[PDB]
Amino acid sequence: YDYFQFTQQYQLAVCNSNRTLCKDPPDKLFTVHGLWPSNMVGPDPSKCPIKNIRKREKLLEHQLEIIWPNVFDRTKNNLFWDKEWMKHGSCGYPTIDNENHYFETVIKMYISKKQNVSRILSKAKIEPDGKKRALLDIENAIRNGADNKKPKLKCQKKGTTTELVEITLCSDKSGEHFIDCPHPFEPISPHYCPTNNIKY
Ligand SMILES: *[C@@H]1O[C@H](CO)[C@@H](O[C@@H]2O[C@H](CO)[C@@H](O[C@@H]3O[C@H](CO)[C@@H](O)[C@H](O[C@H]4O[C@H](CO)[C@@H](O)[C@H](O)[C@@H]4O)[C@@H]3O[C@@H]3OC[C@@H](O)[C@H](O)[C@H]3O)[C@H](O)[C@H]2NC(C)=O)[C@H](O)[C@H]1NC(C)=O
Repeated sequence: YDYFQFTQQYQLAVCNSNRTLCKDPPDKLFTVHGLWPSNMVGPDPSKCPIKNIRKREKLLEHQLEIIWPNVFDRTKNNLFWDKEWMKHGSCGYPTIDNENHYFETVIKMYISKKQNVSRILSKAKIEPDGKKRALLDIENAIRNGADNKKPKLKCQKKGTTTELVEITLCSDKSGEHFIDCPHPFEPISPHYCPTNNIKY
């Protein structure tokens, strides 16, 4: 892999995204959607051969229930985390050593390193108040909490309302320094965030 994408999702909007109902009530919070070893050119790696097989402890799972829930059905959390490890975590060796280290690394980014996107936005005076916002104000807020580096944003359109859904912070191969995210969505895409009137 070349770099990492750490993607967080705003639960309220995810649960308004498609024909799959969230059986559990969402919070107005950004929690983790993925940590993806990624490639600068072409497709990202997927399902890389593993180097070890490990069991998760309850305490790790309890933190992931809070920081990385399956927002559609929390009863499917274990199989959901197993797939994130198998599809993505497995491709980050040796920076990511094993399954437990993969999830501990995500918790370290979100909590210790203050990468909780709800917190970064709140520090810039942007709360989940359901207001229409300019794209640059959301981008400026994230860059101010991420070493000036440009995030990748995902939005969705619902009727006449476009809402913010995901924010990705990208980092270098070691995951120790942020980098600008390559590959932003093109304007024709229904995942593209327009310059104005984004609801959050
Ligand atoms: C990801 O980041 C988000 C955004 O920062 C975290 O969510 C935010 O979490 C804080 C708590 O840490 C929460 O604030 C509390 O909200 C409740 C309900 O409205 C209040 O009752 C709380 O006030 C009481 O407690 C504080 C002590 O923390 C005390 O100072 C108050 O007087 C009172 O006893 C508290 O409100 C905060 O009070 C302090 C003030 O400085 C803050 O401005 C005010 O918010 C936020 O509501 C919550 N924000 C959101 C958008 O939900 C989230 O926890 C974090 N995720 C993880 C896993 O860490």
